[PDB]
Order: sequence, then C-alpha cells, then structure tokens
Amino acid sequence: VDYHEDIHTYLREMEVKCKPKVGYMKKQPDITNSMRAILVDWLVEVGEEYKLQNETLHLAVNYIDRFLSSQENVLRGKLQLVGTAAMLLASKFEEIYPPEVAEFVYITDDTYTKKQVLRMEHLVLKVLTFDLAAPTVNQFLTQYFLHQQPANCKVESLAMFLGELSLIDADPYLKYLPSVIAGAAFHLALYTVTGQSWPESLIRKTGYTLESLKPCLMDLHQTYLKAPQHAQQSIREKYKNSKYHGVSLLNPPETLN
Amino acid sequence: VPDYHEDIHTYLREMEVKCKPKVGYMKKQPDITNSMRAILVDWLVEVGEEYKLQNETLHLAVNYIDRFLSSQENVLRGKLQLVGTAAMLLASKFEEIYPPEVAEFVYITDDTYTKKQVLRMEHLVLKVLTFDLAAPTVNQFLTQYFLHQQPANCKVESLAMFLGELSLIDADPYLKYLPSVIAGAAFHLALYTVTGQSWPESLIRKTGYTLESLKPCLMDLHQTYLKAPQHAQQSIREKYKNSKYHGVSLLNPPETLN
Amino acid sequence: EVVALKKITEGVPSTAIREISLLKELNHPNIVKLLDVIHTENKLYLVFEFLHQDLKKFMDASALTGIPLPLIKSYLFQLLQGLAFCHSHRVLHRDLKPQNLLINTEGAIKLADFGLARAFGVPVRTYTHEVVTLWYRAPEILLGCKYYSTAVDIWSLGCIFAEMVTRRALFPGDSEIDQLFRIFRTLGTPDEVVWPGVTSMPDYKPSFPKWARQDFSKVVPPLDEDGRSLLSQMLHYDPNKRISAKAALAHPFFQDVTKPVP
Amino acid sequence: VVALKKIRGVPSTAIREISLLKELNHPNIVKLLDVIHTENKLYLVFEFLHQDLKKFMDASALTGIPLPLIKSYLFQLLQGLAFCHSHRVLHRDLKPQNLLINTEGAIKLADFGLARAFGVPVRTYTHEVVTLWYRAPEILLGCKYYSTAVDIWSLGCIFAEMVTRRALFPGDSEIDQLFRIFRTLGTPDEVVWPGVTSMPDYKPSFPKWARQDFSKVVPPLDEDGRSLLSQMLHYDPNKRISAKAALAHPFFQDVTKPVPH
Repeated sequence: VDYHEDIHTYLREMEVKCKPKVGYMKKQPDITNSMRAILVDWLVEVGEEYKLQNETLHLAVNYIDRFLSSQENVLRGKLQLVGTAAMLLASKFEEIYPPEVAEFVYITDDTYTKKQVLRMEHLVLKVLTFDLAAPTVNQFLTQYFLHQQPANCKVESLAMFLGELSLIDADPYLKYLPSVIAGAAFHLALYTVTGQSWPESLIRKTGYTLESLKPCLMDLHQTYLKAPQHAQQSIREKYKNSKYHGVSLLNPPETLN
Repeated sequence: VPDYHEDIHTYLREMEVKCKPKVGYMKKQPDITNSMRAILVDWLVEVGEEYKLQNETLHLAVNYIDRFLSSQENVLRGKLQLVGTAAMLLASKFEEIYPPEVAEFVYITDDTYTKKQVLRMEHLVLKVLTFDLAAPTVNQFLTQYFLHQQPANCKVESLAMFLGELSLIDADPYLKYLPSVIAGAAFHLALYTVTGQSWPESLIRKTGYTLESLKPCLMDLHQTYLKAPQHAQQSIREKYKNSKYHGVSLLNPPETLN
Repeated sequence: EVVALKKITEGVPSTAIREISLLKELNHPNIVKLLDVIHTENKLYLVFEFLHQDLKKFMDASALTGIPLPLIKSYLFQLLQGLAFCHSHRVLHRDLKPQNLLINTEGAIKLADFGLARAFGVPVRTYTHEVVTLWYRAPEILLGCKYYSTAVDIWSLGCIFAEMVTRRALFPGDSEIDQLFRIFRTLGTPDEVVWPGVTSMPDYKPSFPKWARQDFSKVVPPLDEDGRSLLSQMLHYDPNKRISAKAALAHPFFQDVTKPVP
Repeated sequence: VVALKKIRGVPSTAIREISLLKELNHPNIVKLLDVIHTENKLYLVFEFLHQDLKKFMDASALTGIPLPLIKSYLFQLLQGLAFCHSHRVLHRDLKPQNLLINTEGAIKLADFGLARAFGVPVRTYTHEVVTLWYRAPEILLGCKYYSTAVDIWSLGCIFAEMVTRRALFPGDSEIDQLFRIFRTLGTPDEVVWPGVTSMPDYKPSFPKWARQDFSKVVPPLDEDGRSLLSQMLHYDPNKRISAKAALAHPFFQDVTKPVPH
C-alpha cells in the first residue's frame, strides 16, 4: 500500500493503447526482425557506457517498435539513427541527468551529424504525438516484486534479466502485453532460484492464472535455455556483473513441471 | 487628388525590393527550364481569359511562381503545372470578387491532378511565401502612371498593359528589372508608338526615373515587341487583338526609338 | 502568455488569406498586433495580442453616464490615426463597428477584425457589393455605385462617433431601403447640387421622399460647434468631399486632446 | 478566444509537461487544449484562467480569503492531486504561483514543467526539486526515496498560508529551512520518525525544539481544520495522509462552492 491498485488498473488500460501491430516488419520492406535484434543489442551496450536505468532501454524499444509500425519505408542505413533518437527521447523523459546530444553523436563514430539526430528526434515525436508515458515490462515487474517480502534480490535481477531478453526477439514477443511477459518472467525467476510458483496474491491482483501465462512462459523458457547460443550477447554480458548478482551465470531449469 | 496616393506609391516602391527571386534561379533547378516556365505562363494567360479573371490576378500568380521556384529545390516537370494552378487559385482568392471553385482548377488540368493534390500544393506555396501575398506588380505601377495622361488615352493604356504582359513570359531578361522600372519602360514605349510623346516630366518628379535610367529595360522591351510575332508563346498577342483592348497587338511597332 | 487565438472543402478561405497578408504589413500603435501565424496541413492559427474588451461592451457598461467627452475625443483621435495608416498602406477595412474596436486598461483603442478588408488600387476598380454591417454602411454602397474606396471607412467612423455621444446607433435600419430612408430623415434627401451624379446611380429612384436636413444640435445635443462640424464632414453625401482620416486629425475639435484612462 | 500560450534539442521539461498533461483530464487540472509542433517552433495552448493564488492572496491582504472559500479550494486541490497520484504523476512544484483560479469559483493545478511519472516502488529521483519554502523535510535531509508525500507537504504549506496570509516556513537556505520547520513541529527523533538518525544529511548536533500547539500556528481554524493540517505536515512520509484519505476528513463534511470577488 492507497494508489498502488489504481496505478496497476491504469497501467493495464494504457498498455493496450501504446501498441504496435505484430505483423509490421513484413510490410517494412528493407528491414527484418534480424536487423532489429542487432540494434536492440547495441542500445544495451550504450545503456552500460552511460550508466542509464533499465526503464530508459524498455521505453526506447517501445518508441522504435511504434515508429516502424507507422512509417512506411525506413532504409536500413537510417535504422541506427532511429535508435539513437528513441534513446535520446527516453533519456530526456526518464533520467535525472540525460547524456548530452554530442555524446549520442560520439557513440555512432560520426555516422550521423548533430543536425540529423535533432531532425530524427522531431520526426519520432510527430509520429508518436508526444505519447511517451508507455507501460513497460520493467514497470509491471517492479509492482510484482512487492509480493515477495522480504525481497529476494536474486529473483529480482533474474526477472529483469529475462524481461530484457524478451526485447531482442520481435518474433515471438510482439504478440504478448508487457504485464504477461512480466508474469512469465517473475514465475520463471522464482521457480529457478527458490522452487516456488506464481503466488496466490499476484493471481488476485492481475486476475492471471498460471494457465493464462503458459503460452508466454514456454516461449521465455526456450529463449532462456538457448540464450548461450544467441547471436546477440550484450544482455548476458551485462548481468554477469555483481551489480545484478551474477544471475546470467545460473543454469536454467530443464523442465517446469 | 486624394492625400494618400503619394504615400501608397512610396510604400510600393519600398515593398517591391523585398518580394524578390534571384536572376537565373532556373540554373539551380535541374529538371525544369525558362522555356517550360514560358509555356506555363502563356497557359495561365489562357486560363485568365477562359474564366474572365483580372489582369492583376495574372500578375500576382507569376510573382508567386518565381518566388516559389527560387526557394524550393528539385521541382520536377510533372509538378510545374500544379505549382501554376495553386498560384492562380491563391491570387484568385486574394484579388477576385468571384474566384473560380477548386473544381474548376482541377477541370482545366483535365484530371492530371486530384482535388487533394491541389489543396496540398496551396498549403505548400503559402508555407514557402509565409502568407506575403500582397505583392507589388507592373500592373499596379502602370495604373498609377496612367493618371498622368491628361486627357485619358485608353488606346495607350491597352498597348502599355500588352507590353507589361509580354514581360511575364521571359524570365531572361525581365527578372533583372523591378516592376516600377518595367511599368516606366512599357508606358513610354506605348506613348511613343501610339502618340509620338515621351515619359512625361510629371512622372520624372514622381518616380525619380529619367528617360536615361529607363534605357536598359526599354531596349530589352523594344526587342520583345519587334520579335513578338515570331515567339513560340502567342496567347497574349491573341488576347490583345480584341476590341476590348482596341486591337493594339495588330499595331506596327516603331522600327527605332533613337 | 495571455493571447487572443483565432482557430480557422475549398482549402484556405479568402477571408483568412486577406486577413494575414494585410495585417502583417500594418505595424501601428492603434492596429491590433498579429504576433504569429501557426500553419500545418490540418490547422491554421492567428495569435493576436490580448486586449481587455471591445468598444460595444464598454458603451453598454457606461450606458448610465455615457463615455466622458474627453475619452470620446481621445478614442476618435486614435481611431483616425489607425485608419490613416491603413489608407496610407492601400488597405480598406470595410467592417468598422464598435464590436471590432478593442481597448486596454491604459486608455488605448485599436482597429481589429481585418477579415473583410482588401488591398485597393490607384485608381480603384469595382469591388464586392453589399459590404459593411447594415447600420454602418455608406450611401454609395446602398445606392449601388460602380466605385467606392477610403470614404466608406470614414462614414463608419462618423456613425461610431455619434453612437459614443448619444448612446444609441445613429441609423438602425432593418433592410437596404429602410437604412436609406433613416439616413435621408436626418441628413435630408440628397440632390444633384449637394451630390452631383446621385440621380444616375443604379438603385436610386425619383419616387424617393424629400425630407429637409435636421440641425445637428438636435441629432447630437452634447457636442459643441467644433464636434458638430467634424461629424457633418465625416457624414458628407459626396464621397469626393468627405474628409480624409489624415485631414480630420488636424480639425479644431482635437486641439485640446488628452489620453484619459477608462 | 482567449488562451494561455507557451513557445520556444526539444527540452526535457516540454517532453514531460506535454506527455503527462495530455493523459490528465480532470476539472481541477489545467486543460491542455492543443499542441502544434513545427521544424522551428513548439506551441502549448492551455485554457485561460483569470489569476494565480499568489496574486489573489495579496489582493485579499485586507480581509484574508474567507474560510468557506479556503475549504472549497483545498477540497478541489486535493481532488486534482488525488487524480495525479492515481495516474502515477508527481507535480513536485506546488506553490501559489502554479495554482490558477477562474471567476466561477474553481481552482486548478498548473505548470507540470518539473513533473514526472513514478514507478511503484519509487527510485532515487532529482536530488532537490521543490521551491525552498514548500519543500518537504525528507528532500532537505537528502533521503534516497521521495514520493506522493512531498506534494501533500507542499499543499499543507499552502493551506496554512491562505489562513494566516503569510508563508509558514520562509527559509533562506536548506539548513535554515529545517530550523524553521523544527521550531513549529518540534525536532524529530526515532519515536515520531523511525529513520531520521540514519539519513545522509542528518547530524547528532541538530538542536532541540518542543512541538508548538496549532491553536497558535493557525489560530482561526476549528478542531477539524487543525487535525487535517497536522495530518498533512506529519514528519514520517509513510504515515503522512494521502490526497484520497484527506477528502474523507470531517473538515469537509459541510463543503460548498463560494464565488470569489
């Protein structure tokens, strides 16, 4: 506890509005899910360099997806400029001290000039119409954590790890709401560390059973099993650190029942 | 005379220096030419005549077209007619009592362009001109100079308007000259042809222009007049055959000025 | 931060094209300031300076006492300055009336609503007939004359001057032919002596009744000789003899003008 | 029509103000009518409201704002705040200059420049944010975490300021602010506020003050009004009353909507 319940109701309302179409990429003619995976992988590395919050990264990915759902023809040469602006916007919304515009040039190695980034910023804001307060997997996770008292830090970091892994693979994660991936991620974290399951209080809160979470939980179990073999590796690198309790080093479970 | 004619002339002389395109802007426009522009303006003259529009309305549209093509880059040849249609629609809205409907500007282009494409070009021309639509024209200066004829000679007025109209067709050389100077040269050349007279002393004091200062523009206009029967664009010569204009386009031009 | 904001199938209407293009050339203490134009595909906004109230709402709130004579002199002097600036910049206003005149708390008054304005030539051509709100419309337009120009704006100011003094509209007509008769009852029926060419105009008829002219001491009791003199020059039938905004500024009536606060 | 209007990469204050305000549709929050964006200018168009509470208070210095109107204003302000916190928004700059009133008797929260969305639970956010006079003790003592409670604190200051017609805690610097709070509410300790002695900018040296009776702090208020104020100026931000629960205080049992002068 008297705002926690109204905020969860409000976030559940808005995660259905702040939405991209699943089948947007096949219409986007010069881009694939493959290229998207490499860009989202890159922003993690950027996040680490400038010690940015996880929320900032979750927001940027939301902006990028919604922008490709709207704009018709994005040339693959522009795809990284879209990402640089999305992350600049998210940093302005969410960080106390957002990195300077010159810093966001420095990391492209002068691929794009200052003019081009401020120009791409404007275009994104017009397309999204300043609707930048999007619900994230991170925001829902942060709410679920309050139902494990006292907090288990190892479960928290592993849930964040698994939520961040969902951002890379448009197929399949675009056809699940943030609240569902958070549910699947928390239950998977809780079961691997403690052997416990999606608790009764979070069933009362969300109205989600473990049956409803099954489709998403089974996709996230497979990503976790073969995260060692994935072409993108920046997230695993990130979560080996003692800041995140070294949770990427943990062996996944073989079965779930 | 009214105690604001003097003030209005001074104000137009100030503002004609500001609504200005660059001489040879067309060289920095890779897909279009002075010739394609000559064809466009000669077509606007016909559109004028079909819908009974005022000469002021044609003069404004040409001002809008030259300032637009001076600012925007890479205007393609399949759009040049759509720029022209939008310029004439805006000038109509500014200057006419009864402007033709949007449907009429679509209909004269024989459905090359949709209604939505014509309204988007109107939005675009207004954005580039920043709503500065109240531009001085040759027509506005001629109209003021005509009052210095006593008594009033409508045959001279008609030849003066015809020569000013011929100057809209040819970007080279008439972009080099201000509207006040082209009106001066047109009025003298009409006076001299019809009547044998010259740029009057009352207009030397009013404008500050001597016959000597008009000479560059007057030599270019004399060549345009002599050569007009051979020009590829012929809509102005046909328009000023009418008895409404006293058949001035059929008059023999003078072989010499001195 | 506090501003006045005008929010506009034939694209951009001719009223807005004329309002913006003319109003952005007019920079004078007695013409409302257009601060900015906001133009996108979907929407077009005119940002004007904020002004307290219009002259119509002030006259209504002042109806027991009337507007003090010194403040009437101040307001007419300022309005003639703004109108003179308009005519010097080839602009006819064509809808002067108390609802289109705005005042601040410091004692200023300004021309506004240039929606029915237009740029005029030297000389003028035929322009749109049946312009100006009926009550403030000059006899040239009512009688359907080929040509009208700056004089129609001076007529409107004369109707507004008398209205400030008497606290009622001078010519409150219900139709074109009812407006004319109300004008003829106060100023007399015009003829060829006082207005050469009057009996030739398209909407004139010889059957019109002949009223004698009325003394201005009865039409405008509160005014002195100088004020009656100025009002009668602003309401001259012949638009060639009607005083200009510029010449009116030099009338003896203004030879003691101050700037009182409302 | 008359409007309030703001012009000006694109600043963080404008990104937050637009994105958050356009979700907050409530009669006690300033309406953002429209946003026009060009490759040059960015325009925020707000509903016009007569004057700010600071200008009304000064113009009311002769008689002071009457109690029925004070009760009305605090009731409406708490409805707007309750709405903000319930759509996960902190204002973080509540002062009389940012509360706007109309002729018809309404009051509204304005200037969401310093505002932001908050997670549940909250992280460490911007080190110090509220204007010095209206700033909560937890910010001054430099706690990791602040939340909804900082807005209730600022509002409690505005409540007293309407009633007594002067700033409750008008301090010059951060350490002067505390000493002005400590004088009136008494020096806090482990009893009233479990935490204080841990927190980074707290010192054992801090001087002692005994608590002052609200009969003196805000004389003209009844028992119910004095009860609500102490519940809005409570030290521990976990035990400080919420905007929601404040609406159910018996102070409001007889609330109405008076018209200002």
